[PDB]
Amino acid sequence: SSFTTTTSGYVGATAGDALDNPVTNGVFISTVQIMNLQRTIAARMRDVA
Amino acid sequence: AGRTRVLVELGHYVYTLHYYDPQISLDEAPILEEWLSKINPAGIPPVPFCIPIPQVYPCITARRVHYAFTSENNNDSLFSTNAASIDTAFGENAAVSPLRWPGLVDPNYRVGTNDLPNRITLYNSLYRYNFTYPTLDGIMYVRSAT
Amino acid sequence: ARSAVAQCQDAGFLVPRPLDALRQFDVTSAAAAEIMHAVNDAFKTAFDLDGALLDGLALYGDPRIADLSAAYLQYGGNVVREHVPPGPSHIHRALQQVE
Amino acid sequence: TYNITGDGNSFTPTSDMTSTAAPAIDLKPGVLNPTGKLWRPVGTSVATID
Amino acid sequence: MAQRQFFGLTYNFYGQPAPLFDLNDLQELAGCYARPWTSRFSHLAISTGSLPVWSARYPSVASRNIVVNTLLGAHLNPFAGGQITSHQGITWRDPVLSSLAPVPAIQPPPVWAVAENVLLDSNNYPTYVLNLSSMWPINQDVHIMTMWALSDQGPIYHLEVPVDPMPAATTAALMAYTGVPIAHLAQTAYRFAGQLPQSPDSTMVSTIRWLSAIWFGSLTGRLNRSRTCNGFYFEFAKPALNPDQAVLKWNDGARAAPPAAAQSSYIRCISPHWQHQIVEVAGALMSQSVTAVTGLPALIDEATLPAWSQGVANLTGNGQGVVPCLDYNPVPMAAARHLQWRQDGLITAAQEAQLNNDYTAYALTIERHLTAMLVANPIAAGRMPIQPFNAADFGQAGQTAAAVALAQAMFV
Amino acid sequence: RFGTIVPRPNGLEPQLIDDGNVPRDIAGDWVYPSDVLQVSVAVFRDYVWPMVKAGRTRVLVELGHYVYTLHYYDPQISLDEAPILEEWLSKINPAGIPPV
Amino acid sequence: EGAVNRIVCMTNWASLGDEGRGLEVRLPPPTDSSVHAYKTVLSRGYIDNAQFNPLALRSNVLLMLLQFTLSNLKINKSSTFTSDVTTITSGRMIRAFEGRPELLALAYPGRAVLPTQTKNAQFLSTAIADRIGRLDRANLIGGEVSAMVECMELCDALTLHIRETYIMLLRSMHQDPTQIVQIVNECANNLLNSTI
Amino acid sequence: QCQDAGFLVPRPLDALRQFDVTSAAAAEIMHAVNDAFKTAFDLDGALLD
Amino acid sequence: EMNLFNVARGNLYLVQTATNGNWSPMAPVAAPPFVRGGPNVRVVGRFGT
Repeated sequence: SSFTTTTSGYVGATAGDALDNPVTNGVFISTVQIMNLQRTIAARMRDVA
Repeated sequence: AGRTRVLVELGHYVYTLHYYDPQISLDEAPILEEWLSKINPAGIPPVPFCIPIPQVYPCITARRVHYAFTSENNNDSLFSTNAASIDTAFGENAAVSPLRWPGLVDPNYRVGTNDLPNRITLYNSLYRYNFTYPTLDGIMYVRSAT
Repeated sequence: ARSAVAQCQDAGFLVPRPLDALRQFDVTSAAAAEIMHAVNDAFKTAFDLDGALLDGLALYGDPRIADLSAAYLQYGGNVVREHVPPGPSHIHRALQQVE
Repeated sequence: TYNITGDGNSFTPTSDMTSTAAPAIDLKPGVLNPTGKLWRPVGTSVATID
Repeated sequence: MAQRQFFGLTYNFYGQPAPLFDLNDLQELAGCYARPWTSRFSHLAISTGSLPVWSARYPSVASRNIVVNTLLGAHLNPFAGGQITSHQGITWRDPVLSSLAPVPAIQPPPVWAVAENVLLDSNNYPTYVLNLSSMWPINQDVHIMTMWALSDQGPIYHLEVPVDPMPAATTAALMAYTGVPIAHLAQTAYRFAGQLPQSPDSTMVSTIRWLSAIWFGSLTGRLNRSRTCNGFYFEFAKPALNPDQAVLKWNDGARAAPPAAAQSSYIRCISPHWQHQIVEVAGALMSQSVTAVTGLPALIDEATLPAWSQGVANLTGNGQGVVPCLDYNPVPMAAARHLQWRQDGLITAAQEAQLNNDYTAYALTIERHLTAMLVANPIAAGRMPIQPFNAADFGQAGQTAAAVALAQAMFV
Repeated sequence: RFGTIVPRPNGLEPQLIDDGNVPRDIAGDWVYPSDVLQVSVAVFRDYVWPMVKAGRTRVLVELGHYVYTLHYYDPQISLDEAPILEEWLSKINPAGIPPV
Repeated sequence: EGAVNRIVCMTNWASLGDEGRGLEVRLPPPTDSSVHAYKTVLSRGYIDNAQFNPLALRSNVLLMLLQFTLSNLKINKSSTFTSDVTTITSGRMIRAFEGRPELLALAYPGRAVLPTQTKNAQFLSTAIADRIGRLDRANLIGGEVSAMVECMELCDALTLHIRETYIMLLRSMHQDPTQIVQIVNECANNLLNSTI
Repeated sequence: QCQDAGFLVPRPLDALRQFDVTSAAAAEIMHAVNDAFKTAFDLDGALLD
Repeated sequence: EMNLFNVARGNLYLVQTATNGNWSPMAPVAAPPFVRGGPNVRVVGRFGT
């Protein structure tokens, strides 16, 4: 949940589509963040093996 | 005594109010008769709006014959009914308008919010000031030695 | 006069506030003045001090007295402040102890 | 936590209660998406929608 | 004084076929008014943040600011045109631009010059340059225009602290005004500067500039009751709701450290909230007056600027004075100020800092929601009586803390 | 709180608006913060004294401090506190309080 | 507090000034015929006291409004202020009008205590009480009186607005010593001399 | 507001039925407005007249 | 804010109302056929005839 951080603006697949749709104050996750999150989970798993 | 509902295109106009005893049988007809006959190619008399008083107690019914009804609500000028009373029942009405004192009423309002042209606020921050009028000849000292 | 008054209003002058539970409204500038004038006066009479050109004028504008001190200002950007402390206060100590 | 070496403990295997954990999860690419990346009107105010 | 190439920049349109207003709005303007001079506008602005800034036409003070500019922008293209144009609503009441006239009868031939997004050089138009005297009051107005219009943000305000030779005469006078809010001082200043075709007499000029600093310095944190410009700071009256009105205050604490010689900044506000902040706006109007007198370092370099307002004449560059603009979001600054204050130990954060940050959070919210809701209408109808701007623009970023730090170091 | 009272109009239960807004019958354990006693004079006079006198109504006259006056009698003759009671009540001013 | 109550347009009705401008717009309760206010200008031809000329109406109203404005061009001046430490007031800073205590009540509803559980009471008891009288006074100059007071008062926004404007106009014209000095020195062409 | 002028003004009371204002009438209105000012600022000398 | 100046809005319809209850003349909930597109709501502005 801590990782799932607020994103506020437009929602769409392409600029195209996204132009039409704005979605205020939802949530994103970062490449970096998921990197490090996964890293943890994987590690956890390999500790339990 | 029949029924020809007569529409009097007036736009805007002035009104003279009457207050009467709700517990009795009234007819508007002499009043309006007067109005009617009074009308001149060159002038109009104020509009007769006779009304029964709001009453604060379970009382009986009486016959109430009125004639004049208006396209628009004009009731805005009425500041309060009964006030110093426990219940308004017969002839029920409304009380004071809180919109009149937004800031005093409601803690939300920092007493200088754009109220125009909706409502005239009656209680807010008044600014009062202390300014002397000094002479132009006084502000400065003279040098007579010229 | 300092110590007394500071028990009348919420002032950050250095004194404990023993009499905190005894009923009192948070006094103003104006009110403080009025009390203080009493203080003044009492002192006057007690010590045969009839000259009102003694202590009098201490309540001529914000009598929220905490640290009474004087300074000089020099044009080359600087100020010389003389903070003159009182040391011994026997009366004051006796008052406190009485409280 | 409780002393394991105590009395009262049931050994009731039932069909109802068939062992399970979470062995693996679905990670199909298709499934990763939902959906829209978040964007902004250039960076200036309510005008640049384009 | 007559800065020959007095070239001024008219506003762009938000992906609009037309300049920013509809016909009805412009009608309102021209017609319900008369003079091309800021009297009317200032009348509104002056009323010490009492009256709500909202109206059907005019959402904020700043709103009106913007339609004032666009009005200008459109109607100048007429008479400032190459061979003189003027019709559709406006056919100028005399060549000397006296008054906003609804089309003189037997006068069609000067067209309505359909321009796009275009700077103009006042002095290149023979009528304009003939009337150099009467040109002067309007140039002031012009600047105001340009210096909002340049960008898509809150106003580009200029600062100046000339250190050391400080007139004793300035001191003396300025002290008499102690008690009044920045607003009214500004008003008098503008009025004077207009009323007299502008003087080389640095008096006025210096004064405004010092004032601007003291305000800014105050607003930042740098300047306060205990750290003064000799006595000078601006006091933020009423510590509850966000209306904390900056009055000029003279108290002797310390005389803050004289900077090295000549310190210059320019600020902009990235956040639409600027709109309801008469303080911010009033500095920007101050810095305009300054401009009329002085040939300010060639305007905030195109690095922070939309494409339409790049490569402008002799305005944006790359290797001049003040290459980057100092940028803020108003609510984070208040926090900044409290920071400094606390760092100095002026005050406990305990209750003071908490409380006001609470109120300004509220004020943000209110503002944000109103500005958005109002923008909805123009962002659906052909009419625009308001600053154009996306929800992402409100963002707590835009170099806010850097600005603050620069302002501070400036004071060293 | 005093002022937060509801009469007894046409059979209605004589009530009070109990702190956090509760219409409740006048009997119970009523508290008067000093300043609130000093407010509702005439109304409070009229209402509580009877309920005191001829029922159970446990008035908590929240004082904190007070200046005190003493009186000495004999446990030999039949006496009632009414006179002094009424005087007390008669002599409370919105801005004031007697020696108790 | 009675049965029927209204509001009515009475110009300066609560003016406690020794200054009389004498162009005031006074209107009667809608209960009574205000006919005369609206026939003043052009009803020359239509002598009959009961009746007014409808066509003449926009004109006549327009003047009335004009005069409403004009008999309101007024410097709201500070009187004095009292530190109301009492039961009725939360240590509140009331305008002590040198005479007629009446006015205070009307100016400050909030002051009033609650004997009944009535319609009016109800209203008053649902509103924010603290905002009565003077929140802040504005002077910093030590040993001088205030430049202004900031007081929550029974005050008419529209009228306020009028008066506000007027003040802003006055302020615009107002000049400081230095500039005055200039003006004179210049006019004097140094032949004549004044003490700066 | 009673007469068509060359002048942008706001016009609010257009629903308020008024006669076909002449020149004469406008002149009447002007004088009274003019006398109003004169009164108000306590001025003997000629204004507008 | 016109009714503060004793000025009122609209047109009058004059109808026989012989009733038991408080229909305020001042506040009419104006849904009768007060209008041109009204059922049997006929206009007469002709002169003399």
